[PDB]
Amino acid sequence: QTITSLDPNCVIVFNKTSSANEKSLNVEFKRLNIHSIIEPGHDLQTSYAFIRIHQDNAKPLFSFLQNLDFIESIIPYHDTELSDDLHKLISISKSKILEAPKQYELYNLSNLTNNPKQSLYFAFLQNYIKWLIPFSFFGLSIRFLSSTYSLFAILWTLSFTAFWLYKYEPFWSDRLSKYSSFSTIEFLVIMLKKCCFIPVALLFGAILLSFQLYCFALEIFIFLPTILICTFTPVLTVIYNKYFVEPMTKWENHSSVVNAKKSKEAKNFVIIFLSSYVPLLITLFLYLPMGHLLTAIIDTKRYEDQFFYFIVINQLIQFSMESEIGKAQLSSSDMKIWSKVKSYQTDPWGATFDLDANFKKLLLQFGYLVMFSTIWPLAPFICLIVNLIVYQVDLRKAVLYSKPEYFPFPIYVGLWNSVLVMFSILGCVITATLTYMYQSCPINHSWINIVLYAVFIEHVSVAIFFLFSSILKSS
Amino acid sequence: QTITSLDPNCVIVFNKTSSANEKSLNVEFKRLNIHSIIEPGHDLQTSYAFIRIHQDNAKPLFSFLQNLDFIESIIPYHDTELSDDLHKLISISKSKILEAPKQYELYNLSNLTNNPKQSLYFAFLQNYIKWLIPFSFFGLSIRFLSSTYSLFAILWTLSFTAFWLYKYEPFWSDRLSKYSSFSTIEFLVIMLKKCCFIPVALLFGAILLSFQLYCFALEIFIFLPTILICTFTPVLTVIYNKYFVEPMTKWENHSSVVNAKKSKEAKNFVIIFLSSYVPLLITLFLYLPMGHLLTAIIDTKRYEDQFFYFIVINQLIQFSMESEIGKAQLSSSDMKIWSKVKSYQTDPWGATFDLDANFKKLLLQFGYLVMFSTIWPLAPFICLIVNLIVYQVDLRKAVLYSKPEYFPFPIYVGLWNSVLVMFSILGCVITATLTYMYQSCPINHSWINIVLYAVFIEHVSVAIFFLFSSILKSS
Repeated sequence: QTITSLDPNCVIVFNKTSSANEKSLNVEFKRLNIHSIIEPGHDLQTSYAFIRIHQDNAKPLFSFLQNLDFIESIIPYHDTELSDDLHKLISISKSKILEAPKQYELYNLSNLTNNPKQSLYFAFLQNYIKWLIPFSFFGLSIRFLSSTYSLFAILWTLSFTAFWLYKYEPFWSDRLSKYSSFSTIEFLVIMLKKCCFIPVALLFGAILLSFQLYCFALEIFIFLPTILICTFTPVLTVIYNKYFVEPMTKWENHSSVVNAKKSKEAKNFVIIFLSSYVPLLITLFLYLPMGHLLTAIIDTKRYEDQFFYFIVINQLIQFSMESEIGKAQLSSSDMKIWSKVKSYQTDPWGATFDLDANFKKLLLQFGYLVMFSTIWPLAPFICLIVNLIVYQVDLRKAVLYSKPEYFPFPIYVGLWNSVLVMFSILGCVITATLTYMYQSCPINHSWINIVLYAVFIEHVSVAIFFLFSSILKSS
Repeated sequence: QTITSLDPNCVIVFNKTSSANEKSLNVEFKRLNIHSIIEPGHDLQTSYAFIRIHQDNAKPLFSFLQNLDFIESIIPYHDTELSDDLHKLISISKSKILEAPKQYELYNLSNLTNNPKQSLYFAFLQNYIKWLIPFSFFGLSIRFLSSTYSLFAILWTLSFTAFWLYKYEPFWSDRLSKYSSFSTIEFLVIMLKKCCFIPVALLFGAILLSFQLYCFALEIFIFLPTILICTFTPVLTVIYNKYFVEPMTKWENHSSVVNAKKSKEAKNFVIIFLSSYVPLLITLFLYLPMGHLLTAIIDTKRYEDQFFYFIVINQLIQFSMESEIGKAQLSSSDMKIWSKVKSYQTDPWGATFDLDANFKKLLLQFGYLVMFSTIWPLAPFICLIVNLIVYQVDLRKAVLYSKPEYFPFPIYVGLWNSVLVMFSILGCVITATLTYMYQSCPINHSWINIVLYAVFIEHVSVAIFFLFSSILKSS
């Protein structure tokens, strides 16, 4: 009997440090009902115990493991049959990627893996690409042919938010929670600590807000520092939130682990939002008026290069996100399976795709699109190209390399939804204000008129969104 | 066998116009399992058919009734035992009404009647009185002793709104929907017309906004016109909503009746909201600044009398809201029961209490209190007295005279919440602006400073309300 001949539909990996305890006895005297194999793992402190599973012996095998409390992780392995279907699906998607992804392809993927988190994110990306085709087409038309553009951006942004929040997401949430199969991730008072993070986030947020400005002037005074400042700042936020964010989560010690991580990404979001949007809004509104304010030689690069520095940081997040064999006499097929399990545990790409992380780059991109479309008409087309190429790469990495986290058969968005609504409103007001100021630019109205206009647009844009939300809720 | 000897736990009143058809044959050959009596009703086209009911014969009798589709209404009558229990509860409540109403009395009433609507409204009123005690105490203290009052008003308003919306309302809704007993009320494209109501509501809204102003000057030019205008304006709004609101409701022809009623009360709320608040804010913001604007002799009555006119209208709504015997040889108790049923069918006080109407009067009082507390410190105490007396009167009228709408045993808020939230936010902003304007009054700052301060207060109040909502939802 070989590893492949067993054809494991389930993988159990348990610590080998308890060799004196020899936990392998526990997994074998309960093995009397279904066959299993054992073979030492990647390192000297782990071992791989592949076992075949079915709906009949669904409950008891996991119930014993839960009480054992020494299994390091559970891997719902794809066998040859499922993997062949996944290969066929990816080969179909690879052909003629120019066409927009279709819902039948989405349905086939959701049925194959029955993974709620994969289906939810992939639904959003296909919807975003589909709705980005018309808006980018208008952006192409306005540039070639040449106030109408501003209103289209306003209506499209609110319509996309309204449709996703209340028309498509509820259907997908019900479909994914209807499966609600065994989740190996979940298996195996907040008023005080959460409030204290806002001031320290503001404290550090203004530090790198000024730090980016100070280092920006360094390049003017001096091409190499361009890379340095766009690599040191992401390091600075990574080192800062490692010594701050996870301490706050630890000392808040919430019972549930699923919502503890969602608080971590909320804290990680406020820093990046303050360090990637507020500088953009400040620079855009203070480029021209500062000249008539008699600053302190005035140059175009204080905003062109500043824009370049901030946008390239987001594409750096995009770029970053994108003996044993001989002893066991493993055949070629077996060695492929063993290396697959090792890649699931150690290789970063073999890890489960972080739903919060992947949604983060799509949401941050959505903010940049809406809140800077009015100044760059060709921006939507650039986003559509990036989204199409990021769809195929994320699809491939999620079905062929990403760690599966839901079993074929049952065994007994959240913050980002509110972020998208906040982004849509903020993008709406910043779009109208730019149209009301830059259309006749260096400011033709005093600051009282701009602020009053912004408030009026903010309230009406809030009103229009509820009107859209009510209409979709009725159906 | 007399009427009282039957002791009806259920009353069926059916149309007597079909005397040739004589539906009484149906109600008597479906009477084969439980005893019943028949006796002619108040008028020549109605008849009263009292019947005893129990959990055993619960479904089929009502199924046959709804099949007949000629019963005019269904009355879940209170027998002698239930009426005695209600009398005892009311007698207990009447003793020492000075004390704040207690939750055990509320629980006893809710268990006695099992009426979700009565329980919900009475819970809201008791909570309002309990939360109104401390604010009125602070008002009395600030009046006797002499910014702190403004901040206390803001915090109290937001805290009460959050607590009622997310701490007590869910529990009461769950408790009332757990009963969800037989509701005789329910027994027996939307954007099209509803959006068109706003412009016509604004069209008339400015008409009586100016009409109240124009008639106000008539009194100055001239005591009787006070009563004349304060009675003509409600008549005008009533006739306008009779000739406008119900046509829109009919031509929207929504399937359900409960949401048709809620939309009707929503339409009636917009007119009264505008005509009862918009003049108040306009006068409160324009009584002093108009003098330095060189109007057209200035007096105090242009604001004092206007305030009296607008306040007295609400108290007019409060004031308004607060042969057969011989032929059948009815006994004294039989005649009492028959007259009770007649008062249920015809007497206005015998009709079901309108949840929307009473909630509307309470919400208008809350809005007035929150939006004009800062200028009249003793307003909360008058509000508390009025709420206590109206609580007593409403409790008596609901438990002794109001038409029951829920059977003892099962047989198989909405808009006002958002209204309360909006009223709380508006009261917060108006109180803060009044505190920022009147503390050094005739205006020490330009309109831009006032508008910016108002916008900032509105945003921070929305933030504080959301914070309170999140804390309350956490538990």
